[PDB]
Amino acid sequence: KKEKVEQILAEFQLQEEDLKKVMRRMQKEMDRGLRLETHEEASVKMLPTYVRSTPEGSEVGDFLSLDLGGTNFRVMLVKVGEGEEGQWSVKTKHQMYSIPEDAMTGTAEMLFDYISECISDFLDKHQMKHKKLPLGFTFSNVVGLLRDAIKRRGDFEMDVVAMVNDTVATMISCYYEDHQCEVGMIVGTGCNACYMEEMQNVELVEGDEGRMCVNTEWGAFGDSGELDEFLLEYDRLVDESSANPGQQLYEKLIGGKYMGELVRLVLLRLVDENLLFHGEASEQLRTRGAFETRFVSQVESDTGDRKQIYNILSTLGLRPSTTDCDIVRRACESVSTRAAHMCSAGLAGVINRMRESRSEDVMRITVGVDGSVYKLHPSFKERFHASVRRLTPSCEITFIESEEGSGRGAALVSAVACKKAC
Amino acid sequence: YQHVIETPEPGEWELSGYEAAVPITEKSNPLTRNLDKADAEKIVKLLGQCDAEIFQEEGQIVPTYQRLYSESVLTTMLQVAGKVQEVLKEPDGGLVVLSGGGTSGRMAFLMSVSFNQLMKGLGQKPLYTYLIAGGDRSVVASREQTEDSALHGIEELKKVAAGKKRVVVIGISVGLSAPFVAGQMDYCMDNTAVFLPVLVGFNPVSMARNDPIEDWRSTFRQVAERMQKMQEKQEAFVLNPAIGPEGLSGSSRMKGGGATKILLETLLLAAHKTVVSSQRCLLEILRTFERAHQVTYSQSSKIATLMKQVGISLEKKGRVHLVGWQTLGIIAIMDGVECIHTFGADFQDIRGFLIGDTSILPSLTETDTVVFIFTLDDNLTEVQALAERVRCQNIQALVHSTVGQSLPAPLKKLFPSLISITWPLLFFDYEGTYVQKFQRELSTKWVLNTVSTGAHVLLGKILQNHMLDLRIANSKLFWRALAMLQRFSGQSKARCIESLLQAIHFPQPLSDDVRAAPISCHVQVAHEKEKVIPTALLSLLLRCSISEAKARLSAASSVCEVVRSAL
Ligand SMILES: O=P(O)(O)OC[C@H]1O[C@](O)(CO)[C@@H](O)[C@@H]1O
Ligand code: NA
Repeated sequence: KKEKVEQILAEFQLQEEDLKKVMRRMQKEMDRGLRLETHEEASVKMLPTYVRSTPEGSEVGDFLSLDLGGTNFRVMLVKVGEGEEGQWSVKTKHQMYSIPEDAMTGTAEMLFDYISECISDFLDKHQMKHKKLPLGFTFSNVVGLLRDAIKRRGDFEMDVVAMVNDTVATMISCYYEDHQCEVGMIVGTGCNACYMEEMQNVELVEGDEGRMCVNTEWGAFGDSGELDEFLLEYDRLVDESSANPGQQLYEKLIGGKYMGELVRLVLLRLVDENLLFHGEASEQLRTRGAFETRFVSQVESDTGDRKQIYNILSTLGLRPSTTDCDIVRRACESVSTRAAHMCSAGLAGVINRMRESRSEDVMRITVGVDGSVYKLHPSFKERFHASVRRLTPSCEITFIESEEGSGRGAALVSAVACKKAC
Repeated sequence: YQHVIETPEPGEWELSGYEAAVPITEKSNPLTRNLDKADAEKIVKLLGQCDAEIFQEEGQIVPTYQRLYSESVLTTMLQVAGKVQEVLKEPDGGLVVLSGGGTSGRMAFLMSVSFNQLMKGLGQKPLYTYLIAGGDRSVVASREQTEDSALHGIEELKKVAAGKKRVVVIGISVGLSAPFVAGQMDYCMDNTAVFLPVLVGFNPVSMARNDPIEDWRSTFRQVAERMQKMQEKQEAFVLNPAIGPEGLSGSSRMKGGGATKILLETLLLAAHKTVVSSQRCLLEILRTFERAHQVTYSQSSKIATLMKQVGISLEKKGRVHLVGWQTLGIIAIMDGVECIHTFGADFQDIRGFLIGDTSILPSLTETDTVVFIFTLDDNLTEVQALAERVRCQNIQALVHSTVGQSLPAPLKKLFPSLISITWPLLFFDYEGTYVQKFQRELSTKWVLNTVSTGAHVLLGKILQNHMLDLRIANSKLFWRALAMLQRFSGQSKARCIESLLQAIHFPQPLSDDVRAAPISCHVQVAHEKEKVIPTALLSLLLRCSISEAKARLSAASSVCEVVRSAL
């Protein structure tokens, strides 16, 4: 009769006036991360990449793929251009090197030197030895071992941003299919985004001609107390128990890493005052990391017969009723929505900036998306879109998932090898 | 936008023919009339402003002074670069020489290592060498009097030029003064089949020194004038852009050194990059050096705090150590070493050290200050070991990094107020890194020159913007010394010379032999004398004598306060 749960789950309710507020606070702190002066002060660092569209003969899709496994080591060069028919085209080049016994059997340093030797070769042959190409390292500190071996060598030099995230590998893997794709986003265990920004608005780069992919690193949003007012009790507790207190606050409101725990602490708030398991805090329910995120995905995939939900509670030593199990539906529901609504605020802040940096009133853009929390969570993928389009009028957004059978920095190498076939 | 200027050029300053006869490299800067009493924050701003004038593109509609961005200079730079690439294509019998005295000479050294490194990186035979007056010892020490010989420069050139077929000789003299350079230029023009002389300085040719050279029949102005004539036939080139006076009068090591650095690096990089329009490219590079100015001086607040730290140590009879990694260590050494002659510091006061390709540390004390200068591409393990041992608590570091890299956690704890300089990425094929290196060297130089300059000013060792306590160690400085007397006394040229010579030879008598003696005699006798300037000046202002002035100064905290009081 109380309906007190609705009062508690109101804590997670965010109105549009609140979401726009985030979007603005978001745009501000990613402007600061682009401005040379306020870069070191900014939570959102907005690091750039080697991914760029420029007159000097660089297009988004240009890529250098290293793959290693067994004695064999492969190198691929992806290059985007314009075809004979002036068509958007792609051309690939491959080369396979054999690793000597002594190098493979030897150290890690003995190895990445042979590697940096076989890269100079490949690049000196295709005349691409100093044209800084995005880098990805597939397999069958590693990011640094490779840089070191090169610095020791004297042929050429790569910066630390050559290596691409999974967020940008996403964007590219999608761009090959949907050239209008200029945003890339991950929402899984973690959360991060990248997008194409006007080189003139990027101060941390030498050049104002063209546009560049910028890794936002927006997970650290809130580290400067930009969110102090949106944070709840439950939100602060996780941070104090986490390995990185006072960091990645934004990514924590949405992380698939701490999404499950965020339900648990809500349940422990209900048992303390309310009729949820009649005050019985289970032996497992009081344990940290018990309530895995894979649960909230299951409870919300419940076909309304409660069976899928019972199967989870019957695992936590909990024997529920027809009443309390449906609150757990509402608990997860109240988090999932906030996780989506929060993510939609950030992505809107990006899109709206791309429209302000463009002389178009209507912007038909495309987004390359990936992530467990996105692709598998039942309701998340949608309630997300909804919030976004409410925050970005005059923008025909088109979302596209990165295809399966492919993970990272290799979706990219496969998604391209399947387009020389054209 | 005729020139895509990054940082705003400073507001045009006071400069014209009515301002002063005296060439601009020697003129007092209108922005520093109150330098003597400025606080740390105001000093960084002023010297940063002065440093920026080098980038300032022409002002008035009528060129009073061909500035750096003027069409004339860029064209000349292009023309010279045209000649260099012809040599680079023919390494066999080819050689590229850079020459100068003092700091101009030290930049040449720096240029030769770096550009030889570039060729080596391409698997090419290194073609650069440097010639510094007094030889390699002059790179690290004050041996300025050695430049007063034209024959020495020619002699040093013949040895290195031996067996070559085509040799470019870039003679650098900010003030257009050094006989050492003049002799080389003159010699080259008698044989244009082999030699191509290039003159670098920052006054109009008409303001070049025209006093007699002890071992040469042509004056500096005369050799340069012949080159100007010869430039019309493309057999020689004169590159003399306007950059303006130093924040500290005659301190050619500062703006002049930075300007020396930028002019040569820009045109030479362009030549290597070219091998046909490179006008486009020369500007791209110049705009790179321009950005290094904003990046460095955005840290003005931290520089001022540092200025106070160094100044505090020195006032307290402390010592200053500059520990630099790789080529930044050389830059550190060059800074400290220049303080000896520029000012009156001891060689122990400020010293640079090079880590890379135990005696000091064990003897370091708590009143000493140590500054560490490195990049994040350096051996941070070696840095950390040395850093941890020093604790000696009065420490700070200057670190250059590329966007994306972050300083290790342990170094953050050791340096909670580190001077962090962030650099945007360069997409220059191959030379990206070389340009990256040069701007880092220039940045370090600006900080250190600003710090050391600022550090001495706070102790009252200057007056307005002049080296009042200067020691007359060569002929250029002698004329400079003389000009200072005319400026502050307002008395005739004749009255000031007599007083100066009397002070040099003091306690010796006046005579006809001294008045007619060659300048070379005066330099040998004067080079080791002290407080020569303040004695001569006090004698002039109070109608007094040299002995009365000497008693007064000893009773005073400095030569400066005594003169300010008299003025
Ligand atoms: O380029 P310039 O005018 O010959 O100066 C060379 C040297 O002379 C000095 O002015 C010393 O007299 C220094 O600044 C410099 O190292
Ligand atoms: Na830019």
